[PDB]
Amino acid sequence: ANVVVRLLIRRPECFGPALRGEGGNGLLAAMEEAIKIAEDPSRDGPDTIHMGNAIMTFYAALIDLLGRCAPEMHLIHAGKGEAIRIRSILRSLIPLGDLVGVISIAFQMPEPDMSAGFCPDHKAAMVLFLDRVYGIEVQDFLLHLLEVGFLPDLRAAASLDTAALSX
Amino acid sequence: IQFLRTDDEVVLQCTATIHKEQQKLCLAAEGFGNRLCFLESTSNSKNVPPDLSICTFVLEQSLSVRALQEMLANGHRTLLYGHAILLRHSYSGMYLCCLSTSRSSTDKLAFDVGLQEDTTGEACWWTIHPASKQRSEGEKVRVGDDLILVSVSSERYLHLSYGNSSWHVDAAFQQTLWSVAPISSGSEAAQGYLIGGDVLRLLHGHMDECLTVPSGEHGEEQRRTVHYEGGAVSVHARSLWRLETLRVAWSGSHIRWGQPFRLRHVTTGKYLSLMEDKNLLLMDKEKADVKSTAFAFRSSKEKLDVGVRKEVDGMGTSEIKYGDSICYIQHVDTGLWLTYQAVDVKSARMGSIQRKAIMHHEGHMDDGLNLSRSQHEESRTARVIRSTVFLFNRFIRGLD
Repeated sequence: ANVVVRLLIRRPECFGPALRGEGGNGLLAAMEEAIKIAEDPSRDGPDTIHMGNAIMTFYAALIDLLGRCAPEMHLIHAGKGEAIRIRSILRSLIPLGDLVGVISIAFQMPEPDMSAGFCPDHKAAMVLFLDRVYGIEVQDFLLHLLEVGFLPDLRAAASLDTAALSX
Repeated sequence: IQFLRTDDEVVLQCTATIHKEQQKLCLAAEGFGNRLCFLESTSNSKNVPPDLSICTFVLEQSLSVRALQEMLANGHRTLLYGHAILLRHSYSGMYLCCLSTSRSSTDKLAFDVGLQEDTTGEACWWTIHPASKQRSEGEKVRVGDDLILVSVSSERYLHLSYGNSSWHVDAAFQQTLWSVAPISSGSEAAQGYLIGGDVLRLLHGHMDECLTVPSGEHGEEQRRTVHYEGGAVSVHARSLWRLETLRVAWSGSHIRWGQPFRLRHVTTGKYLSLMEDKNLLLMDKEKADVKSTAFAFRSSKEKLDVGVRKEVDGMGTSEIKYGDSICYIQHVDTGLWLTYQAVDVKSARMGSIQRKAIMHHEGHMDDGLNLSRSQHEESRTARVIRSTVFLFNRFIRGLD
């Protein structure tokens, strides 16, 4: 994990240009534009590679890599220094409010539809990054996250009678 | 071939190629009033001289990564590659560290560089690396070697960031080459001898006066005027001068006779300039030309040697003392000498005793310029005085 973070920060081009660089802002607008591209067929192949879905999957994979690359559950991070350093590096690289906004998108719950878009598994990477890099230890932060990014998706999951196309 | 020992003064320069033109920008620090550093233009020193006083740092300790983490979890050494150094600002006395906040919005992941008082933590230490394949780790660093400074805390490079107005060095992941210019080698600096970059003043043998300007009770137009004065002016802030050498390397060496150097006033920040239609006055750095602002110290009144000493790359030789060293000011253009006048007519002679200093050919054979250096306390006090009066005049104008 340490050498992977070192190589990634030595070569900043590995991160997405919408996230890293003097251009794009971050993963919020990255994900929104990716959803726009997935919805608009003029930015794809006229079974084709959905460019928006591919961008979303790439960013989710990068976030999941960084999350699983976070030091630990604070077993050694409680008394270690380089673990705290890596955690601070990850925190400075990925902002928190951005992660909350990406979590709070409240995808639709659909006669089936196509799952080559904003997959519900994209949220799991952000959840893992939150749990490992930042964690849940503040009451109001937990409550705010539960309101903005959990209740919509919980309602959409609870509102099923028979048409269960996505487990 | 000269090695970088410890407890010696160095300057950190670099080259930036912007607008298809090269420029030599240095690392400078105001110290008092602000924390973050900035850039200084070492090049283009023909009309705008660089403020050498604030771009000087000293290496305190040179420990390895193991010893650093080891002391942190708890002598005239030699700079080695891969080690970690501690750069204390010579003027402010604080230590160079990597800040946590961000100022340049163009780099949403880079950190700023500045100064801090305490030496705790990994922020104030910087690990050193080479910038060439010919020199590996564990080798000795020599003068002119291109090095890379990496933060121990943030593990970021001391990058030279570019901006329209935010020409600010930051802590980014792209490296930048930095050149090391020595100033004082930390060797035996001869006590009582004149050293370059000093803040001192002049006195007369049997007049007990010093070269100074009017006080703040008059306007800037009169403060620009120059004269001699005695009494309580012997110990004042407006009575000190600084010998700014044109050289960027080894400027804090033993000053020898004949070499040129600007005379800066620590209270006003201006230089003693001369236009032939008038006498010498004070003018700012934005137009300080090497011709008009360059002066030298002679041992006599004749013109036996002018263009004899060209360049010496070293500490030099202890020649000019403070007490028993009768200097004579000589301009690089006109070659005139100091003369005290009687500008005050007999009608007010018993009032403000003031003898103006005119530069002329003949002069009077009783000057006897004796040097007297001011202590670090008075020098820092005068510099901070200039700083706060500048900032306060800025604030007063902005509020009015």
